[PDB]
Amino acid sequence: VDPGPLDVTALAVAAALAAGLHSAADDPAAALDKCIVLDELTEFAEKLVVHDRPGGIGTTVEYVEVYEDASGVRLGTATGNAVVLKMEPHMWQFHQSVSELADGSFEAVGVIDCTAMLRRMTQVLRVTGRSGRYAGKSGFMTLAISDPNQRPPHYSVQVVLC
Amino acid sequence: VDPGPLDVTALAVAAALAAGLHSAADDPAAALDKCIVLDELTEFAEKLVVHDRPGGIGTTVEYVEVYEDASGVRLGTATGNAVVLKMEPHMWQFHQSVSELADGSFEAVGVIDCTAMLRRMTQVLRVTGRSGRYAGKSGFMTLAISDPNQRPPHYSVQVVLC
Repeated sequence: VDPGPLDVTALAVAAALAAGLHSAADDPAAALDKCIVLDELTEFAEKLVVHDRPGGIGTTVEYVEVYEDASGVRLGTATGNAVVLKMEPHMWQFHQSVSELADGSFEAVGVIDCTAMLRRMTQVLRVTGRSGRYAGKSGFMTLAISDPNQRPPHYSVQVVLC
Repeated sequence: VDPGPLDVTALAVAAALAAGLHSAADDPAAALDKCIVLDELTEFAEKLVVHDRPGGIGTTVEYVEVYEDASGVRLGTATGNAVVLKMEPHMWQFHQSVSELADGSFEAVGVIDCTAMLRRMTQVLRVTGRSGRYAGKSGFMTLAISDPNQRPPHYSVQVVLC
């Protein structure tokens, strides 16, 4: 049960590569300054609405999550749905959210393995800018459970868009 | 060291969701019939050109992979690159590939924890059609390693495209 995290630079390069810049793998440093980086965020459920389904598969969750920086001051919210695709022996979900910050907003899509996140694996979603500073940009977001014993769960988050 | 897996129906729903309808969330049979499904695929390298960089980070890989069915007959090839992002404690890579079958072609992009794949975890990429029947469709593909000790590795693969 070993964490395997991903740092911002690494995530920034992947965002830059997926974006189209092959300059990225060569020059790690050059990626970041061009890219939009959000580090040291925590995300947690402010409100969850579960629509269960027999045995879990199809179960839908509408959520509103809050982004806190390193002081515990809100930076934005994420709003969206999660659908349960599998239960056993790993729980899997589909996620789609729109995150609104001061600067603007972006969208997040992905397929998360919850079970793996609880064994401290980092998970990834695709990010796409929607408005403001983020418009036209695209990226990735990493999700990591700080401590699996704590409920409600809290997540460490990074987002890079290029 | 425990999986992990994600079945094809569950995958088709994720594909259908991201693609479009929320009908997919509930009624899965609908997704499956509407969408394109490649199952029972085995993938391995026909050739690998590694361009190392000191310490691993930025090690670029160029590859031609081959898709076999359950009869060990080729269905297509995947031609791509991989860029190492992090080595420790987990190895991560960015992958981007064009895959060519008879029917058409599609692209695949994502960020794989290689290490977790050796704990027999399923990894997921985002897929997009490019040619032929696949054109204009979208989805996901999964990867898992059959035997972590087996060398070179063989990956079990599914692709669903909606």
